[PDB]
Amino acid sequence: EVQLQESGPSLVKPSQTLSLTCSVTGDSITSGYWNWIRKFPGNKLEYMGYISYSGSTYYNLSLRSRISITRDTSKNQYYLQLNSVTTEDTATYYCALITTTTYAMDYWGQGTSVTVSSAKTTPPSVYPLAPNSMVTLGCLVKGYFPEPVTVTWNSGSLSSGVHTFPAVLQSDLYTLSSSVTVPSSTWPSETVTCNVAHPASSTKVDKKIVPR
Amino acid sequence: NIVLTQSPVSLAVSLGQRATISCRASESVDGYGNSFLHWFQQKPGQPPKLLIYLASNLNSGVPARFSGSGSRTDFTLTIDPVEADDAATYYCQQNNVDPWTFGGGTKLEIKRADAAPTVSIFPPSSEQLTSGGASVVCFLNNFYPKDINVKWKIDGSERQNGVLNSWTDQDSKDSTYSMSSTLTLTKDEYERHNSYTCEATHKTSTSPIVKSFNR
Amino acid sequence: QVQLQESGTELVKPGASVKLSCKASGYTFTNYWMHWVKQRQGLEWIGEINPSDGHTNYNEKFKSKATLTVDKSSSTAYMQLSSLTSEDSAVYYCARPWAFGNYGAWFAYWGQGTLVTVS
Amino acid sequence: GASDIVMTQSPKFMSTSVGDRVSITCKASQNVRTAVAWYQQKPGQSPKALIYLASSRHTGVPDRFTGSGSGTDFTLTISNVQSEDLADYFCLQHWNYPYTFGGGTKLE
Repeated sequence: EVQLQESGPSLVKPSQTLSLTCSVTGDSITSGYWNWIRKFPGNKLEYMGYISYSGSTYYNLSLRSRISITRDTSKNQYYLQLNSVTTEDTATYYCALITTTTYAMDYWGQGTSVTVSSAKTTPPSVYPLAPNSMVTLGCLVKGYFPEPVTVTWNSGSLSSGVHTFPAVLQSDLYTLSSSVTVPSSTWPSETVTCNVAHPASSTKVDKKIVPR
Repeated sequence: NIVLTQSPVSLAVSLGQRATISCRASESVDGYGNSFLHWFQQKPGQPPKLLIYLASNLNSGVPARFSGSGSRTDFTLTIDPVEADDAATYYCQQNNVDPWTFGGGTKLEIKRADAAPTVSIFPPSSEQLTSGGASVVCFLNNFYPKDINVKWKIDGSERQNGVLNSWTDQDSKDSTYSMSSTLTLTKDEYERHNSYTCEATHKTSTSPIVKSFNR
Repeated sequence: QVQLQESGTELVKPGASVKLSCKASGYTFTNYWMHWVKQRQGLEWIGEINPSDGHTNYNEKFKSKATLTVDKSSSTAYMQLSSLTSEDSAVYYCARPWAFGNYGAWFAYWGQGTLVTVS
Repeated sequence: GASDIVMTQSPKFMSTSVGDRVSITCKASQNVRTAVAWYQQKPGQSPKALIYLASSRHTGVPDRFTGSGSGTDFTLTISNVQSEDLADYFCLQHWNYPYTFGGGTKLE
């Protein structure tokens, strides 16, 4: 049961070097082919390259002179370096494995968002949204940078009936909202809280939704 | 360089019925007895997941509802029957020839029954107000089809600037869509008006669906 | 290290046949195809074999001259050269592709070569 | 066969002084995209890969060796030529069967 996990900065200045790490657990990187892939904000996927079990590398033609992939077999980690990044390198970066069972990228990390910008990290303000068989409540997460932000309700206990909307960028600040619908029997009888995290600013907020 | 072209770029298929999507390669992806052409499903907020490898092999644990065929430069992914959970974008990928590439993706929509948006409007919170800002929020939730328009009115008059909108992808459970619209004003502007209104126009309704509150 | 160890120098009478070998180590033998190459002054690709299933693909120029086989248990590839003439005097190499697929087909690891002299 | 790809390699041989930069070209008779590798071969030794996929350097090869090109025109450039570089050089295409080599260049 191999597991891959990307880590590294979420925000990088233009012209600087982007560096990411993939930490592998379960399987040794001395087997298979260890890949980096990215997905642009417009959703297109681009294959970047690999380092093989033997240490050989394959760099995709369009990145061939800007990229380096290295590894550390003792730590079971491998690494991406992308040089002289521009705003066009903003993307979600994935590490994935190819085994010779399928010759296909068969196991994938959850991906890490990297933003290339000179804009500054800014924490969000979180506002409760409060007002029939069902009642809909919400949270407004406003004015943060960069992506991403995570929102849960009741620490994830409240799952169904949740909509968290894609963030909208305005003046280099993002704004996102999330709605949750619950039986009117349960609110405000039982508390409803949104939990908002923004790793880039080390922000974690809990906002209890209170009747007006 | 080799290019993978997927078609259609999007399609809507009824629950229980067949999706057929195509991938054409500009150069042959066959080599050494294999077609190095693989198919992936990518749901929002998730990484791609391998469905079919080497053109026609079911990846371990994947439903046999998914099947792949083809060779050389012409490939097909078939999904039959389509289920709600299949709302996703589908990608082909080749690794026979440098440069390795992905197709541009095919978005599969589930064609379900029409459903009117549930609209809810929310005044600015005292938290934001005490800080000098005023955002009025409107949720237009669980509708189908995805086409929808929102209009804001303040004291009966349409307001256009200060509005930001966001749309979800299709829900994996009920096959609906949702939209969020925020009208942001200054506290001072917000306090000199009484009626705040958000209106949805949608195929399911001959009149706009309106929610309001007076300050 | 990947290593391909080929058999020793051969002296072959005209019209006779010879079978060369290439013992592979330092990688999983059956996960890679094997190529063979002839050098008299330039190089010519003879053909390739998949050790996993024995499938072969030949350069048409050598279809009537070379026969490739493998012994999976011993991680050894073989090339039989038939009915030799002086034109077959050459150094023959075995070589392993870098990786899979066509992009990976380039010959990354070579044997030391085997001299064959017809006389 | 008439459809076999021909790799036309030039020059046939050359001489230079230590420290100099030299270039070897290969012209493919058909579009082979980037599926071209370059090899070095010393007398009595097997070929050793220098460059693969037209422009990537094989493990351990010094950056004095550079490859460029795509389609039909490919170049191997050797900068700061050293005594160790006196040898034969060959290109290989692996775009389509049969795989074929350039005729070679002797650097002496």
